[PDB]
Amino acid sequence: NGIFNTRLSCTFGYTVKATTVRTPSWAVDMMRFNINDFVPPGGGTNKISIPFEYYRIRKVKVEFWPCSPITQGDRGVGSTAVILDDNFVTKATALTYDPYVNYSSRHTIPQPFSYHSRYFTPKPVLDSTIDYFQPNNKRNQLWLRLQTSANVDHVGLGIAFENSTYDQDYNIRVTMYVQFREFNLKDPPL
Amino acid sequence: ATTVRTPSWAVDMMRFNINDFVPPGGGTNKISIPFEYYRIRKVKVEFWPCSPITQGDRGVGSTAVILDDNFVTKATALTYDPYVNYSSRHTIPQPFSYHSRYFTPKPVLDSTIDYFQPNNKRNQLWLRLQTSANVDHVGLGIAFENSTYDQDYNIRVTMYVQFREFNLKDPPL
Amino acid sequence: NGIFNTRLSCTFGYTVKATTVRTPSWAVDMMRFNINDFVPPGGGTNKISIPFEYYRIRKVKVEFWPCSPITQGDRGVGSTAVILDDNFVTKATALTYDPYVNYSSRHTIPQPFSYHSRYFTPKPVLDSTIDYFQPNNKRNQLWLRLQTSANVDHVGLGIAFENSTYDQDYNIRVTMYVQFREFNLKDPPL
Amino acid sequence: QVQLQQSGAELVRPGVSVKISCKGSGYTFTDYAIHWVKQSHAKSLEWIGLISTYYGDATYNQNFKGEATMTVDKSSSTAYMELARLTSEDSAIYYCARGPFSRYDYFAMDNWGQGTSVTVSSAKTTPPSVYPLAPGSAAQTNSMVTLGCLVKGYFPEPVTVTWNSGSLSSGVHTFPAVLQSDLYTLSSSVTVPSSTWPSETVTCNVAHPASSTKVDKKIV
Amino acid sequence: NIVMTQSPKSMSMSVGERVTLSCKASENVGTFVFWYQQKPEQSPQLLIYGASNRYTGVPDRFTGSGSATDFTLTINNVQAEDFVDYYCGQSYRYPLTFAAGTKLGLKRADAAPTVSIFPPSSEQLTSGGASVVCFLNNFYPKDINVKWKIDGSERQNGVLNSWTDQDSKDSTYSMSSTLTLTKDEYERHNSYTCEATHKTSTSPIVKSFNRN
Repeated sequence: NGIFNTRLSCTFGYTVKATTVRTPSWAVDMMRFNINDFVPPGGGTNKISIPFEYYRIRKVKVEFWPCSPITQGDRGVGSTAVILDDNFVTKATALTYDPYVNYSSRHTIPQPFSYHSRYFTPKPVLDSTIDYFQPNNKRNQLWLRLQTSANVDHVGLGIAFENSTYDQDYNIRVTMYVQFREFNLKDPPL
Repeated sequence: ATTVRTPSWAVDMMRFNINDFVPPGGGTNKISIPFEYYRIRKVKVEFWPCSPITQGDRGVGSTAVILDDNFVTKATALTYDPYVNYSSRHTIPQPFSYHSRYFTPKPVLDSTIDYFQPNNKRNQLWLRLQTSANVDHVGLGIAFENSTYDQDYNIRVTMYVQFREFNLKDPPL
Repeated sequence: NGIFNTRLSCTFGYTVKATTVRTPSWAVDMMRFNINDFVPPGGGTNKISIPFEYYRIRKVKVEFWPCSPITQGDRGVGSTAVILDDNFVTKATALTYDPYVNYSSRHTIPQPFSYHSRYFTPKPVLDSTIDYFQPNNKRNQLWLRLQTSANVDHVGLGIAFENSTYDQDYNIRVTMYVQFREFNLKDPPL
Repeated sequence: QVQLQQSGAELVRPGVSVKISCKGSGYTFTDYAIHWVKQSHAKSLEWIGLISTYYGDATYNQNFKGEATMTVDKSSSTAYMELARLTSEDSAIYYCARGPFSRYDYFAMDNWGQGTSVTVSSAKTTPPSVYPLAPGSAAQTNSMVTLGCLVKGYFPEPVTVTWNSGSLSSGVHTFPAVLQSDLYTLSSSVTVPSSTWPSETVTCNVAHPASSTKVDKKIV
Repeated sequence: NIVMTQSPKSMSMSVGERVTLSCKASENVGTFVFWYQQKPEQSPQLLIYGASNRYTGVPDRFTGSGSATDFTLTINNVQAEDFVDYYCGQSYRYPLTFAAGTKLGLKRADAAPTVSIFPPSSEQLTSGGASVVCFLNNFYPKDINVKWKIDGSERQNGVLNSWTDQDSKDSTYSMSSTLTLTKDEYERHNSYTCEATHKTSTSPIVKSFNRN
């Protein structure tokens, strides 16, 4: 019974910029997800620090910690709509509109200091030409070989940012519940 | 306050001695509290910021419990957060966010072995109340994402401590 | 819930010698057990290949695969009595008698080709002056810090070998059910 | 309060080995990383090796790897550097460097210690031979004149060259010692108005503490 | 290893002048880039840390900038105390490296050297050795070329040169050159010449003497 669950994480900061355009404008960005970011390489015979052959990421929880004070004026609001097919809205600095407003997966994020999170399930990128993927199924969730460095990106999220005359800074944590299989330890002697 | 524009982390650690918590008694009773024995049931560690809510450049940290005296090395600006993938990590936001951890201590019996109990009230062993040679309790490793402002924290540590063998001395007159 | 069980193993060969003494004589040996044998050292930040802080060995199963043919004559028999206090019978080549015959823990092993195993619980060596240890208790089984190289020997078994005019060779496997605690992974970036 | 004190200057013979020490004060070494740096004379800084006093883990520069060994004694809060099979190449100043004490200090200026000089020589203490330098009787400079003193074949450094026991400390130029044949040679020149000399007498005073010798030379 | 190159190696500037020195790495590094200041017989001191942070006790006139491969240290208004050697260092990846360093000296008006040739000493001769000393004092720039001519012939062997640091007061340079010969070989030749060419003059300055 070599099945194993754990919860895995990373965090990084991001800056939304101060702007000069008086009409409301939007900053589009995107979010791809590779586990090679999340892993340290192991040493010796075990190339990867985590002894497993297999993995499948059950959930992805993406957190949003602002550096933005509550005292900050020029307050805004954004949208948070999940992308799962690598077909992205083009990353733009000041879009005239919000392309994320009429997706089914849009959640609303206020700006600048408002806390946000999305608690969801990832999808990797199997073939870029086809972009084919499962329904929501834990039971027939397929397995992925734990590799050295050639691990697949998971297309997770497209994001929007209504632009402001101040900088908006966000400590963006990404947390993953990842399921595992086939513990594969190597023990050379001495 | 820091100058590095990339996110960097301040590692610190927390050891716990009861000699801090005790005043020495006088006369025949060397310790102000008349007991021979003690065992600390719980440790509650509190975090009161001096940091205003109006403070910008806001951050977030991690709080992962250490119970074996094997610490992450205390560092000023670590490139990453080593506390992110522990099982005991709780998240602390910065600068002004209130935090607390309500947990159980472990002392340091032998530094070479670093051996300790499971979670058991019933077979919680006893410790002799001593004068000054009391053991450190390895309690917590902490992380601090660095900022361009100073972050100040009135850090309370609260312990539920169980006792045994009241040992009072009363010299005459 | 950082608790984890697994079953750990090692194997090595051993030679009982051909002898010339016509009276029955006995070869005494002993068996100490260190987990540093069982572990490979990890690399990078994780010094040990297995990410845990804690361990406690639930069981020890010690196996005995002879190289000895069934066709071999001059057949013998030995004893297998468990030692758990590091006080050993002195390792001897040809003892006039069998010191292992009247222990409570003696199991009988026939010689040369007979298969043997002992399915039991270890005891480490806490203090050599006192040699103090638990009763049979899973529930209050204490924990041990997973260390780099200073890991404790576990006093497990004293063994006897009735001597023969032929060599007796045994692929001796030792298998341990070991319980674990406090997964302690380090992932440096990039 | 933070300070790193290093062992005293060392003079040793070639083929020998020596062990340098760096004792930290005001902070615990366990908390950070200790480094030893070498700087040759008139050369650049070279990082030798680092150690984690906590683990004992050590990193070395490949070139130094056989030659130097870094160790540390947390109890004594001291870090050591051992050099073996000494050669003249080894002569240089050695600095030990560390940091603050965690808790987010990654600063506290620096503590490359004072440094320890290491001189590798087979030479024995030798008093300097002082030779007076007087002008050939040529107008070197229109009015004024320059005198000099040659301090040759001495060891070890340093030596003190004063003129008129100190009365003359103007227009003096003492050149850095240079090694020739395993001994040091140095020269000091002194400039004085043509008016004073040969009128007043001028003497140069050299002192070699290692030899405990002081010489006085008058210039004719 | 990551190679750190600093440029220029040596630089001169008048006081009040702004100065900028650079340090480039063969590969990119983070806020593990620091600058050290070192004065003549003193230990290196951490001037700027993390590429742009001041370090305690450092004057405001100093600033540092950069990221990636390129970094620089700048002095808005140079003062005398500023004259030193500056080293950039990279704590990013071992082995930790240091740049060659940039020596910053005080610029001043050019000045010719005042040469002086000295014949051997009688006392020195008694020992059987003879050394002719030539002093070239108080000149700028440091660049100078000295040659020895014995009877019009160039003599390279036995010459030892030594230079002092820029004078604290006048900010000039001084040099001493010694030619050492034996009593015999010295006695054999008549004229000894100390020749030096300096930017200050097209015509090489010469100082010579004949035996007695």
